[PDB]
Amino acid sequence: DIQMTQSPSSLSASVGDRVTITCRASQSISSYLNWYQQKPGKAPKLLIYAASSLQSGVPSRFSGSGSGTDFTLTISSLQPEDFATYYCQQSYSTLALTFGGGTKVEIK
Amino acid sequence: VQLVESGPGRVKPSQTLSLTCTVSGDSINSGINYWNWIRQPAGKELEWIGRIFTSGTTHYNPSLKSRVTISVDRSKNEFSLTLNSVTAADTAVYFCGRGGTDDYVDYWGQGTLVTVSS
Amino acid sequence: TNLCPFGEVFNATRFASVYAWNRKRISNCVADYSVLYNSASFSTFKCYGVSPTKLNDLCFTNVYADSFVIRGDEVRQIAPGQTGKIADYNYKLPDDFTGCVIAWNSNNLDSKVGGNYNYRYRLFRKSNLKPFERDISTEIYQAGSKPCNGVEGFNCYFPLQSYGFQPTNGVGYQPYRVVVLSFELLHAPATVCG
Amino acid sequence: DIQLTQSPSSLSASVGDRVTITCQASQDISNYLNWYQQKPGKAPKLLIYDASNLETGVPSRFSGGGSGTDFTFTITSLQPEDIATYYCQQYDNLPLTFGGGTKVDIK
Amino acid sequence: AIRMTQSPSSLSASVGDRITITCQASQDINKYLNWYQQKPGKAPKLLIYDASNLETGVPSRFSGSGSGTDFTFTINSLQPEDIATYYCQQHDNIPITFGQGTRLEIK
Amino acid sequence: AIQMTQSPSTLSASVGDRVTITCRASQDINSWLAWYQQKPGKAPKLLIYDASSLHSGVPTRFSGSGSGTEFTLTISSLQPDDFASYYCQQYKSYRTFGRGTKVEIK
Amino acid sequence: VQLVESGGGLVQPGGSLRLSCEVSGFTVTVNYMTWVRQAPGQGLEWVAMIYSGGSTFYADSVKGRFTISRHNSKNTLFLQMNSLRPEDTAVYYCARPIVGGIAGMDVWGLGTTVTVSS
Amino acid sequence: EVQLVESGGGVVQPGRSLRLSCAASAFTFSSYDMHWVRQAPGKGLEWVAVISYDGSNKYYADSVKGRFTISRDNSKNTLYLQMNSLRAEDTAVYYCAKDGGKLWVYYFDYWGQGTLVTVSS
Amino acid sequence: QVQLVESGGGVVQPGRSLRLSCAASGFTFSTYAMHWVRQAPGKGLEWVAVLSYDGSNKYYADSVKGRFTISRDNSKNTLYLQMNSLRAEDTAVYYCAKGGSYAYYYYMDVWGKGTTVTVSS
Repeated sequence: DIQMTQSPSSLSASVGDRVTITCRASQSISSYLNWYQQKPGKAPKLLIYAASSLQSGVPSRFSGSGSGTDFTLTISSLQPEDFATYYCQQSYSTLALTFGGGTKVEIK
Repeated sequence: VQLVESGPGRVKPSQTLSLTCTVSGDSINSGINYWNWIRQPAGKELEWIGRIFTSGTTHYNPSLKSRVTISVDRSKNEFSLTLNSVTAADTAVYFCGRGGTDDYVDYWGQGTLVTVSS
Repeated sequence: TNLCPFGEVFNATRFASVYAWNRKRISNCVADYSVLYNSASFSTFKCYGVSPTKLNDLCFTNVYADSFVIRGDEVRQIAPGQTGKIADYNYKLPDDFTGCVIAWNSNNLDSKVGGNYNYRYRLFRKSNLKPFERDISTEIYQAGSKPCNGVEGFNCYFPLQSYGFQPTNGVGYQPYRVVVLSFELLHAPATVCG
Repeated sequence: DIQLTQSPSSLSASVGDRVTITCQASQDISNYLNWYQQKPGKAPKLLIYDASNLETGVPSRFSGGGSGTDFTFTITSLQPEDIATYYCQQYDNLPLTFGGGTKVDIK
Repeated sequence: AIRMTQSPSSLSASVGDRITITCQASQDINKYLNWYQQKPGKAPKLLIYDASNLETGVPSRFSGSGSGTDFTFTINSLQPEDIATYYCQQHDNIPITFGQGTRLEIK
Repeated sequence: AIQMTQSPSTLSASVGDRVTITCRASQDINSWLAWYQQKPGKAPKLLIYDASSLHSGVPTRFSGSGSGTEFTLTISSLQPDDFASYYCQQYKSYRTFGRGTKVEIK
Repeated sequence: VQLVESGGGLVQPGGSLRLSCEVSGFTVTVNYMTWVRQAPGQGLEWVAMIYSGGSTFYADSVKGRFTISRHNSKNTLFLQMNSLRPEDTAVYYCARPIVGGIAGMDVWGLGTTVTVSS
Repeated sequence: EVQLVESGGGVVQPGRSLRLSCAASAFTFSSYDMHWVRQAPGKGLEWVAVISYDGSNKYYADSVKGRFTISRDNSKNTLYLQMNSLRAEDTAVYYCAKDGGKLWVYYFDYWGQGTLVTVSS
Repeated sequence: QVQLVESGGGVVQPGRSLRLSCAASGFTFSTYAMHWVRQAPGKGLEWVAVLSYDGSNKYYADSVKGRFTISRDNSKNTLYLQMNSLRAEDTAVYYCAKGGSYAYYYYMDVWGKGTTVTVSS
């Protein structure tokens, strides 16, 4: 399969900070990366699809970029409702969808 | 591909029958070719003796595995068959042929008659 | 538009060797995409870049079916970004491959009691294949300074090695028939709609 | 190199007749044969690919067949716009060699 | 990884006796097992390849057999120059793994 | 080994008739069958391989059908050039030939 | 053929050492080449492998730290070792392994001793 | 507005059978592919299976292939997942997710709250 | 719309050199192989050369091998043929054909219009 590795595995930031999360694939996955957000005890919510397109209903502060094996999720201004776990998933191998390890954003 | 059979046609029993197939028009040490020896007794059906690949690997009919040795002289661009412990039942017409697969033979030689008698 | 000849590709009695893999071009026909995966015989179905459930609603310009036979343990090498002997010297898929790889166990057909030597793979090569490149030359491989002169000796090897296929081999050493469907959609009008 | 021999090198038939060309290869090329039609002054136009399949927009009268070394190309109903030179090409291995050509005329 | 279990780790005997070394693969490795000989302080030397084929120049008294998971390495007539360490190695499945090893001593 | 039983032993036919020759394998051979034609005193000529594929240069009047343990060589319109011996060879395990079928003039 | 290992010795833990393997009798750039280590008192252990085309494979215990490469100008095999550990103290051999069951192909070097200790 | 509600979970002995259901509303259920995705307790997400809009094609992950069965009923707008011969690794929270459909590749956009399946005895 | 336009043909004295440039449009030129083919006046079609997607592997015909050089510029989306030591037999019409996917030299799906090269004094 294609292994997805997220950096950092955990980070601490306050409200108003700019947060960047890096996702790396074992092999090239073109531009088929999805970013999901999950709160503790809740269901995951799609934030980014195709590594650049913003899902409807998602705040505009979330952005995604990258290609090949390196992708980046950026939150320009962190807010109290943005503290959750962010997952990256590759859709290149459509029949072998794999998620990343997760990146738990915490409060400093 | 042209294949020509040569060899003594009056071999004696319990001796070693040797036949040589000269190949012209195509190389024996290049490409994917399966050089086959096939024999036919008079009034009987065909019998596949064996094959050799261009890498030297040989394959034999299990009934004749212990008595058949097929070699290739790449200097002369020929391949030869040696059948030892020959009895009276080995008198037959021997053909050599080329085959692109290990399945069938699509080119054949004129064939040479080999008689075994004392 | 008639039906695409997927049945000929998948139900062909004889499959090519991995070094001389067959390729068939498919265009100007109606494709039974969702009907290809109806049997349970496929032991490996992996799509890259296209969803197999979205093929019936997609129009392509060309569909290229590359068919061959490999070992079971080598089926994992038919994928983008793989390395090994099959991926480097026999059949290479590009990193941005858009298609589907379908492999199934053919121990009944491609495996004979005495050994099936019809299937061969390139064991030696000075460099790795570029994507979708076929190398069929049988030139003797020169591993030393002395030229081989078309004869195998010391530091001179025949580049093609055969899978001795027997019905007693383990599933990792049993023959597997592999068909790779590559979907090409250029600016030209599409003619292989579902 | 692979040698392609066409037969006949030139033939003439009445409109509506069945025109048949044959292409023989010096070695097995599976089904890797293209049939091209070239009118004087214009670039070759690919009519048949894979020795049996028709290119997009090719009229159904043109047909191909054969596998291995012998291949056949057929025009079932000759038309005034089918007067051209017909070539067979192999693409089993480099170099990609064409046929000798076949000039078609009207009786 | 494929774990090779070579037994026994020591089968000290006298000159002229028969030697039997058994190697077991965790998975199926078909026939791709190599038996190597190493003198104390010397580089290993290939004795048997593909579990039944003698190498070039190796004395015929060495032999091998078996396919699948279990393999056997036999010395028909033990000799003073055969006192070394014998390993079994599967080479067609990355990672390549050697056996435990068998120390042949003199009794 | 695999034994191929070919029938009929001798077949009488006229020019233009439809000839059918059957071959039966002792065990399952899938579609790995070949058909050869041989003239008296000449080398055999390959007609069919894979039990259905026509050899290049063979006239189209020859057809091969069947699979498993039953195979058939059929000549739609017989011709004088087709009066010879026909052999079926399996290659499921090594290569074994059938005893052949002779087509004579009636 | 002659394979000569060099560049070993003693190194502090965490250091980097470059083992060289000079080769005579065959071209390094077009051959399969393996590095195999043996710990003092222990058995053999495969470390690294490089194919004819340049594909490299490493053991799990050494992946990400060892790197096998080739040099055509000097016809030398190279093994770069970074982040060395006490368990890496061993004798390393460069070998041309037998590929495809071709007899007469296998040849090992003399071996170089690497001691990782403080 | 998309509503997905999972049900049918609980404690199941190893090797037994459990059928999970997912009711869908506020969208055209018969026009989108539907995925089942599980998350182990304290671990990350894991895609399980996918079914097509007409139910003709069903695909499964390697760990669940030949062991699970995903089906759908467009008349009732329901998605069913039958799990047979459950192992200890299958204890997780299962979510039914809707496929976005805007790309040639799968990607989930709306998830249900999920139901817990505990493989223990 | 795939288009291949040749240019650079003209009258060139024997023994000189010429450069033919084929501009590609309507497709990703940087990923496809390319062929040069030629036809002599009144004769059949002769294949000249082929080039891979990255330009690393080049193949020629015996009649031109060691005499012509085929190259490409993916940034400019062009395919160049340099003809040195021109003989009278090189007078012909040259077409550039689109090749296979990446390193498939066995396809000529799209041909160009061709340019005329007349080698005479």
